[PDB]
Amino acid sequence: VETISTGSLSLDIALGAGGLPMGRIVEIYGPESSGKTTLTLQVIAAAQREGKTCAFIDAEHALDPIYARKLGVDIDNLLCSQPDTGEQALEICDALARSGAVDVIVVDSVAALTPKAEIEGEIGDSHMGLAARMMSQAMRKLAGNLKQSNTLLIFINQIRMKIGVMFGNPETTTGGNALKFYASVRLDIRRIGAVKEGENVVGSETRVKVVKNKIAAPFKQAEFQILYGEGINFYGELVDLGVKEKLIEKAGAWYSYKGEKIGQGKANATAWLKDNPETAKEIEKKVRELLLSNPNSAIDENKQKALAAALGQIEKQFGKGSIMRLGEDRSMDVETISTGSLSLDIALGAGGLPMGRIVEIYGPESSGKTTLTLQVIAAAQREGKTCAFIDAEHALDPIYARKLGVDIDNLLCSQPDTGEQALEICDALARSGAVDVIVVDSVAALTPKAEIEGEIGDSHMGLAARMMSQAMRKLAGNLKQSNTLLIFINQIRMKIGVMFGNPETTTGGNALKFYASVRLDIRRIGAVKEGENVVGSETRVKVVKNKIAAPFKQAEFQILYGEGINFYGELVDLGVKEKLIEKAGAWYSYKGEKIGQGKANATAWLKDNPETAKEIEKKVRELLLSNPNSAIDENKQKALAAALGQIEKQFGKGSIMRLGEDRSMDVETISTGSLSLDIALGAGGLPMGRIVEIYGPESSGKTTLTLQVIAAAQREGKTCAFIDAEHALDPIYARKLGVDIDNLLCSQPDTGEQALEICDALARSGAVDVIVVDSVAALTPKAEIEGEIGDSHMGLAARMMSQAMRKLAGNLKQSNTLLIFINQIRMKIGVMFGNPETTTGGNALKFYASVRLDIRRIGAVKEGENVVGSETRVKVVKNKIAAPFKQAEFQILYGEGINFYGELVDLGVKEKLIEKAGAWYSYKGEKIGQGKANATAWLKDNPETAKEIEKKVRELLLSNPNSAIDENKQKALAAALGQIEKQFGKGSIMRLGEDRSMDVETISTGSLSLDIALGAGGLPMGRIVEIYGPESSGKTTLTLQVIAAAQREGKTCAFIDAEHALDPIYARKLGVDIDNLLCSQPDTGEQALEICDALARSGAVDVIVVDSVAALTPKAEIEGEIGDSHMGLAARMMSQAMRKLAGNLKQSNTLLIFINQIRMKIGVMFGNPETTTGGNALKFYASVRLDIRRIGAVKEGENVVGSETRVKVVKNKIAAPFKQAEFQILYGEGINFYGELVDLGVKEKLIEKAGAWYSYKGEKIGQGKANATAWLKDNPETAKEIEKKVRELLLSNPNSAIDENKQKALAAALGQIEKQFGKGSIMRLGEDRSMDVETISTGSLSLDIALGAGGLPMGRIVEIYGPESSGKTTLTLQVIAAAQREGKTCAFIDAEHALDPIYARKLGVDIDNLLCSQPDTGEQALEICDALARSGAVDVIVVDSVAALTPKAEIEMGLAARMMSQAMRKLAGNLKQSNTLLIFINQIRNPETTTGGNALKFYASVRLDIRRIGAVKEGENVVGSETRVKVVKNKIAAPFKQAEFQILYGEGINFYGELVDLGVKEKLIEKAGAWYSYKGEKIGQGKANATAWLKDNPETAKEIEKKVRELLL
DNA sequence: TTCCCACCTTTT
DNA sequence: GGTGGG
Ligand SMILES: Nc1ncnc2c1ncn2[C@@H]1O[C@H](COP(=O)(O)OP(=O)(O)O)[C@@H](O)[C@H]1O
Ligand SMILES: Nc1ncnc2c1ncn2[C@@H]1O[C@H](COP(=O)(O)OP(=O)(O)O)[C@@H](O)[C@H]1O
Ligand SMILES: Nc1ncnc2c1ncn2[C@@H]1O[C@H](COP(=O)(O)OP(=O)(O)O)[C@@H](O)[C@H]1O
Ligand SMILES: Nc1ncnc2c1ncn2[C@@H]1O[C@H](COP(=O)(O)OP(=O)(O)O)[C@@H](O)[C@H]1O
Ligand SMILES: Nc1ncnc2c1ncn2[C@@H]1O[C@H](COP(=O)(O)OP(=O)(O)O)[C@@H](O)[C@H]1O
Ligand code: ALF
Ligand code: ALF
Ligand code: ALF
Ligand code: ALF
Ligand code: ALF
Ligand SMILES: [Mg+2]
Ligand SMILES: [Mg+2]
Ligand SMILES: [Mg+2]
Ligand SMILES: [Mg+2]
Ligand SMILES: [Mg+2]
Repeated sequence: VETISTGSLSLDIALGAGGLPMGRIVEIYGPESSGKTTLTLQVIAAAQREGKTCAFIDAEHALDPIYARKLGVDIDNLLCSQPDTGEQALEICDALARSGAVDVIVVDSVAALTPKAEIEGEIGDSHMGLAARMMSQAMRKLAGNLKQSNTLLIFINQIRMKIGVMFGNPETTTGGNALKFYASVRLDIRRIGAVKEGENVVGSETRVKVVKNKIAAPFKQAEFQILYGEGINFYGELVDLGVKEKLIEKAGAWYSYKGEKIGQGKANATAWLKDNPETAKEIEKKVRELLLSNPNSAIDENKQKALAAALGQIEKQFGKGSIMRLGEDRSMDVETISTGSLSLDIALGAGGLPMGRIVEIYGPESSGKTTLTLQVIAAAQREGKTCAFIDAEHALDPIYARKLGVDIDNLLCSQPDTGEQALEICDALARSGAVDVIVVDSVAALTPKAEIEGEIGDSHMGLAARMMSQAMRKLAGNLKQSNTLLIFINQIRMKIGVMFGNPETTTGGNALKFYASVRLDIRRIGAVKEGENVVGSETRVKVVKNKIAAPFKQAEFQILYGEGINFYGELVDLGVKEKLIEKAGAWYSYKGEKIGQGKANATAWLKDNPETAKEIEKKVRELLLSNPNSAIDENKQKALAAALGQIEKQFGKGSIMRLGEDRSMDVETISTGSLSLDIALGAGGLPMGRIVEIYGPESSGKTTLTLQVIAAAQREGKTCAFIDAEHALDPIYARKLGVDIDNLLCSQPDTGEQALEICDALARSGAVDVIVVDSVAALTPKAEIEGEIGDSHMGLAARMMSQAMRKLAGNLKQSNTLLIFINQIRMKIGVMFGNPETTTGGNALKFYASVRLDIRRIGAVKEGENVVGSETRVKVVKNKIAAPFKQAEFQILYGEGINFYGELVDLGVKEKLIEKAGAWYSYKGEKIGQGKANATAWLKDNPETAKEIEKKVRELLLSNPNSAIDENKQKALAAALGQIEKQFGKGSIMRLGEDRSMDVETISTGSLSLDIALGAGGLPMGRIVEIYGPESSGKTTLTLQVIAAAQREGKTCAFIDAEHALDPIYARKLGVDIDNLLCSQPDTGEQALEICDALARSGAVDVIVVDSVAALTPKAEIEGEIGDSHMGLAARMMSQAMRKLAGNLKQSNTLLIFINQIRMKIGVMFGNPETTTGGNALKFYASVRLDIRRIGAVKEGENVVGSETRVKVVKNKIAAPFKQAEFQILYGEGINFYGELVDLGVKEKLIEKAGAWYSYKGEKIGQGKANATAWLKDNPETAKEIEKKVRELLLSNPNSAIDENKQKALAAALGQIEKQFGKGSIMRLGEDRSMDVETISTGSLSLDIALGAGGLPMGRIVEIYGPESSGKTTLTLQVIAAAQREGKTCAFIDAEHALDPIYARKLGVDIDNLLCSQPDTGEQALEICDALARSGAVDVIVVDSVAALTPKAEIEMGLAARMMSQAMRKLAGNLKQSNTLLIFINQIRNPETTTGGNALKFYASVRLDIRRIGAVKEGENVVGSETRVKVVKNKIAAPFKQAEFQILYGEGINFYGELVDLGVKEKLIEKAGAWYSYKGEKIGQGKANATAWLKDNPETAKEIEKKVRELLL
C-alpha cells in the first residue's frame, strides 16, 4: 500500500497510513458546500507537486478553473472532462485507468452521473435502479484496472435522505450500494462553523470523519480550516499539532519554537511557518513521526507515450473536445450577468450570477424573489439576451414586469400544467442553445403529474424531491453546454421537530442545494416610507452558497414598488463609502461639483447623468469586486423556433408564448363591495384566477365581506360557491346582504380534504367564477376527524394545505376562478419580538395568496343607545397585483352590509366632487342631503349619479386601472355537481336556498328579555355557544334554566360537570327533570370533549352543556405534577375540539353550551384586562357569546333573596349583537320569567299600569309588580298570549316511530361511552349518588345556620379569608376537631408555619391523629393535597394561607396565580371523587382582595369572610374575640347570611353562648330583663350565667340545640 | 429511488 | 416545550 497526501495533515493522520491509497477507490460525501471539491483539488495539487498526472471528471459541471488554480492546481496539466452521460464518464475513467498514464482520477458527483437512457428520455420517466446497476457494473470493471495501474480514483458523492426510515440516521448516498463496498476509504466531510475576520466570513471550519478504512483503523476524525481562495489552512494545523505535541511553546498568546519567538497569536505563528518552509518541513516530519500510527516504510517518457495514446483513443471515441487540459478549455470560463443590484453583484464576488449554472433564490412571501428575478431578466434583455420565464406559481403580472423594465414582447413565458412539463420545457430551451436565462418561479409550485391526477390527501412520498433530483441530473449538463443560466425561485417551509439550528427549509428535496452554484437568501427587513406612504421594501440578500467566489457576503438595497431595485441609491451609498462622492452634511459633491442635497436628490442626479454614473460604477466595481472578469444570431433563431415548435407540438396549443401577447395573463378584478377597499387594493378589486386570504379576529367581518363580494359578483351574472367548513352560515342573513341565495352554490363538507377536493372540482369545471372557503381553521383533516380528541397529528393540516395550493393554483388560473380563503388568528407562543399573531394551516397560503387582507373591528357604529354596526378597518398585508400596505376604513351596518354609499360620500367630499357646507351636502350646485346619513340615502336613490361619482373617484384614486357561451358552462357545471355528489354522498353540495338543514332554529334561554336581546328569540340549535362571567354570576343557573325549558319540550339534555360542583337538588328546584338529565363528571378534559363528540354524533341529545372550560384539565396535566409547564396544551386541545365538534353538532342539530370563567391578562393598559380560559378557538366557533354579570341584590328588607342580573350579547352570528338583558335570579327558584313578562308587557302597552295597579284588558290583575307576577303564574294561558305578542313586537329575527329510533341510538352511545371511559362515566343525574351534598359542622352553630345546609360541603373546595388574627386558623381547627369527633381523618398543611400544636389541642383537636405538613414550596403543598385527595383516605384537608404558598421559582408578574389556577383544575375532580373537603385559608391584601389570583373565587363552593368585631371582656381582662362571619359565596344554599359568635381564647368558639342567643331568639329560652328562664325554671342571670348553666346541663342543651336546628336549618 | 410539515398561550 | 405518521 502506497499513499498520497490529502492536503490536510490532520486528515493524513486520521487516515492512519498518512494519506489516500494508490490503486484503490475512495469516496468523499457530505452536505452542499462542505468542501468535497476543494479537498479533492487539494489532493490533486499535492499529487501534481510530485510529478503525478491527474484527471478531473466534472460531471457536476461546476468546476471553476481559476479557483482550482488559486488552490494550487496546475491547470495546464490537469486533464479535465465534462461528460454527457454517466456511462461516458465511467468509460473515460476505465480508459485512463487502463492507460497506466494517469495517477489520480476524481469524479465530481456520482449524483450527477446520469445514465444514457435517462438523458434521452423525458423528465418523469421510470428509470428504476438504472444508475445503481450502472455503478455496480463500473466497480467490477474499474477495481482491477485501477490496481494494476496503481491509479487512485476518488468519487465525490452527495447526500440524499431515505424516507420513512425509523432507526440510525436518514442520510444516504447516490448511486446504489456498490461503492460502499469497493471503496477502501470513505470520508464524511462537514462544515461545522465559520472562520471569521471580525466582520468577514473568510473560511469554513471543517470536520472530516473516516467512515470506512481498509488501510488503517477507521473512525478517526480531522478538523481543519478551508480558507476561501487559499485552500486547506495547512500551517494553521501545523501550529495546533506542534503546540499539542510540545514541539512549539505557547506562553499565553506568545508562540515560541526552540527558544526563538515565532509570533503572537495563532495568526502570526501560521504566517511565520509560511515564511520558514524549511523549519515547517522539520516540525511536520516530527509531528508525523509522533502521530502516524501506520509507518509508510526513461521512465516517465513511456508514460506520455501511453497517455497521448489514451487521450487520442478517448477523443476519437467521444468526439472533439471530450477530454482536455483544464487551462485551455475556454467553455469552462466563468461569465456573469448583473443581478440588477450593484451591492449584490459585489456580494456575489464575481460581479453577478454565472452563465451555464443553476442558481436558487429563496425567502419569505413578498420578500422580492420574483422582482429580483425580473430585474436580472431586464438587465439581460438590455444586452440582447433571450430570456424565458416559467410561471409555475401562476402569479406573474405582465404589466408590472414591464414597469420593472422587462421587454414583455420578447420575454418567453410559460404557465405549465405539471412540474414535469415545466422542467421538460427548461430542458428543451437549454438544449436549443437559443435562450440565455431561464427562471422558474417557485419550485414549490412544481406539482408532479401524479399529484395533479391524484386526490387531495393522497400521499406521494418523496415524489417532488425525486423529480427535482432527476431534473438536476439532466439539466446541469445541457445548461453548461448552452451557457444558459437557470434561476430557481423557492419558498420557505418550516421543518418540525428541530431545537438546534434553524427550522427553515426549502421545497423539493435536497438535489438543488447541491447543484446550485449560487444560493440567495432574500428578506424584507423594513419599509421605505414617504412620511405617510409605504413606497418600497428595504431588502437584504445573503449569499448562502457560492461556487464562484467567497460566500456569506450580503447586500442591502431598496425595492421601490412599481420601479424596482433602487440601483442609483446603492451607487450613491457605495460612492460615498469609497470616497468617490463627497458628503458634507446633507450636501453630496462629485469632483468639486455639487450634485444634490440629501440622498434623494443625489440619486436623481445620477439618473440624469448616466455617463457619470457608469464612470462611478466602474470604479466602485474595480475597488470592491474580489473576482473581476474578462450571421451569428440568425442561427440562434433558427434553433429557437425549432424548439418552440417542438414544445408546442408536445405540450399543446399555447404551452409557451411571448408574455406580451398572452391574453390569459392579464389581470381582471372583482369589486369587494367596499369602495375604499377597492382603492386600497390598487387595481380596483380582487384578482380573478388568483388565491386570496382574509384573516382577522372573531366577528371582525370576514364572512360579511366575503358575502359582499359574492353579492357584487352575482349582480354581474357570475356563479359563486360557498364552502362553509365553519358550519355557521346564515342563509337569511346572506340574503339581507344582497346575496342571491337560490343561485349561490353551497357546501358543508365533512373533512378538509373533501372541502378542497370540491374546490378543485369546481375550479376544473370552469363554471364557477368565485369560490370562498369559510375558515381554513375549520378544514379538519380526515385522519383527525376519525381520530380521537387529544390525538397528535403533527403538521397534517399544514401539509394538506400545502398540497392543496400546488393542485389549485394552476386550475384556478386556467379557469379564471377567484378563490377566497377566510382564516382565523391564533397566538404563537415564545415570541418577544414582532407580533405574536398567526394564521391556521401552515405557511403555504401566505405564499400562494396574491392578496392578503387583515380585517379588524375598530369601533361601534352607534344610534345614541343602539349599536347598529361595526366600524371596520382592512389592511392590505400582501399584494401581488398593486402596491401593498394601503388600508380601508368603512362601516359594516348589521343586516345591511358594508356601507358602500357611506364611503362614496366621504371619498366624494374628500376629492371635492361633493360640496360640504357645514352639515349640508351639495352635488353640482344641487343640495343632496343634510348630514352624512341623508347624503348616503340620496345616492341610493340616484344610482346613475352614484355610478358617475364612483367612476371619477376611481379615476382620481386608483393606481392601476383595469376594466351559446354560458350554455356550455352549465353543461360542465352539472357534470361537476353530479361528480361531487357521487363522490361525497347525498347532499354534499347544493343551492343555499333549498338547503333545509341550514335554517336556524332556536331554544328559549329561560329569560324572556334575553331571548329578545338574542334577536332570534333564543339560542341556535346545532351551534356552539359560550357564556362567561365572574364567580356566582349565574352561569350554571342560566344553563340549567335552558335545559329545564328544553326538557319541558321533550328534548334530551346532557350536562358535563367538569367543574364538579353541580347540586342535583338545586337543579331540580330550578325545574330540571333530574331523572332524565344525562350527567357526566369526567376525569380529563379530553374525556369530557370525547363524550360531547359521542353524544353529538349519536343524534340523540338535543342540548349539551359543559360547565367550565376552565376546568377542562388536559390528560398530561392531570398525570403531571403541580408546577409542570404545559404550554398551550389546553388551548391546543380546545382548538382541536372545535374542529371536530362543529360539524357533528350541525349534522345532529345539537346545541352545545360552554361555560367559561374569567381570568385577568397581565401587561395590558389599553382596553380591558379580562379574558377567558382555553385559548382563542372558542371565540371564533361560538355563534353566540354571553357576558353575564351580577349587578345588584334582590332584597326582602332584611334578606338577600336573589341576584339582580345583566347579560350582554357580546357575539352574535344569528342576529344583531350587543343588545342586553336585565332580569332577576331568585335563589332556589331561578330566573323570574313572569317578572320580565310584566315589565315587558307594561313597556309595550299590553299591560296597563295606573300607579301601583296593573290592569290587563280592563280587568285588574294585581297591585304591585309582585302580585301582577303571581297573577300570570295563575293564568298561564293569558301569559302565553302576552308573551307571544311581546315576541312578535320585539324579536328582530323570528323563527320558523320517530323517537323510538332515537333511544335505540342513545343507549348505543351511552354503552359506547361507558365501555370507553369506565363504570359510571355518564348517568342520569337523579340516580347518581355521588352527587348528593353532604355536610360537616363548622363548630359554630350560627354559622351552620348561615351556611343554609348546616355545614361545609364534602368533596368541595372552601375559602375562608379575613384580616390578621380574625380567627381563620381557629375556625379551621374547630371544624377539624368536630370532624375528628366523628371518626374522620384530617390533614393540616401549615404553609404559614405558625400552627401551635398545644393550642390546637386546647381547641379539642386530636393532635396525635391530625396529619400535618410544613411544606417547603407551594407546589409541594399542593402536590401533597392532590396525593391525599387521590388516596381517598383523608376526609378534610386545610391549607393555612394560600398567601404563604410560595412558588418554587420564587424561593430561588403573577406566578402564584397561574400555579393556583393549575391546582384547582387538578384538585376539583380528585376531591369530588374522594369526597374530601378542602379548606383554603387566605389573607387580605372596596379595595380588599385575596392572594393567589382568581381561580379560587370560582372553584370555591363556599367563601367565608371572617372578622373580629369586638372584645369579649372580663371586666379587666380580654378573654375572647367577638366574631362575625359573612357567607360571601354559596353554591350549596342561599348566600349572604351571616353568623356572629365568640372565640374564647384557649377554649374556641363559644358554643353555648350561641345556644343562649339562638334559644332566646327562637322563644325557647325566656328573657325577663337580665333573668334567663327555661320552661319556667330560671337558669341564670346575665348571658354569662345562662351559658354556664347549659354547660352544666348537657342533656338539656342537646334538647334545645335539636329544636333550634329543626326550626332554623 | 429518495422528504414533508407546525401548533398553541398562560396568568396578576 | 412536547408532539410522529404517511
Ligand atoms: N470558486 C470559489 N471561490 C471561492 N470559494 C469557493 C469556490 N468554490 C468553492 N468555494 C468554497 O469552498 C467550500 C466548499 O466548496 P466545494 O468543495 O465546491 O463544496 P462541495 O464540492 O463539497 O459542494 C464552500 O464553502 C465554498 O464557498
Ligand atoms: N404588481 C405589483 N405592484 C406593486 N408592487 C408589487 C407587485 N408585485 C409585487 N410587488 C411588491 O414587490 C415585493 C416583492 O414581490 P415579489 O417579488 O412578488 O415577492 P415573491 O415573489 O418573493 O413572493 C413585495 O413588497 C410586493 O408588494
Ligand atoms: N346573522 C347576523 N345578523 C346580524 N348581524 C350579524 C349576523 N352575522 C354577523 N353579524 C355581525 O356582523 C359582524 C361581522 O360578522 P361576521 O362576518 O360573521 O364575522 P366573522 O365571519 O369575521 O367572524 C359582527 O359584528 C356580527 O355581529
Ligand atoms: N344551591 C344553591 N342554593 C341557593 N342559591 C344558589 C345555589 N347555587 C347557586 N346559588 C346562587 O345563584 C347565583 C348564581 O350561582 P351559579 O349559577 O352557581 O354561578 P356560576 O356563574 O359561578 O355558575 C349565586 O348568587 C349563588 O349564590
Ligand atoms: N395560642 C394562642 N393563645 C392565645 N390566644 C391566641 C392563640 N392563637 C390565637 N389566639 C387569638 O385568637 C384570635 C385569632 O387567632 P387566629 O385564629 O390564629 O387568627 P388568624 O385569623 O390570623 O389565623 C386572635 O385574637 C389571637 O390573639
Ligand atoms: F457538491 Al457541491 F457545491 F460541489 F454541493
Ligand atoms: F413567492 Al411570492 F408573493 F410570489 F411569496
Ligand atoms: F370567523 Al367568525 F364569527 F365567523 F369569528
Ligand atoms: F362558575 Al361558579 F360559582 F359555578 F364561579
Ligand atoms: F395571625 Al394570622 F393569618 F394573621 F394566622
Ligand atoms: Mg462539488
Ligand atoms: Mg413570486
Ligand atoms: Mg365567519
Ligand atoms: Mg358554575
Ligand atoms: Mg392563622
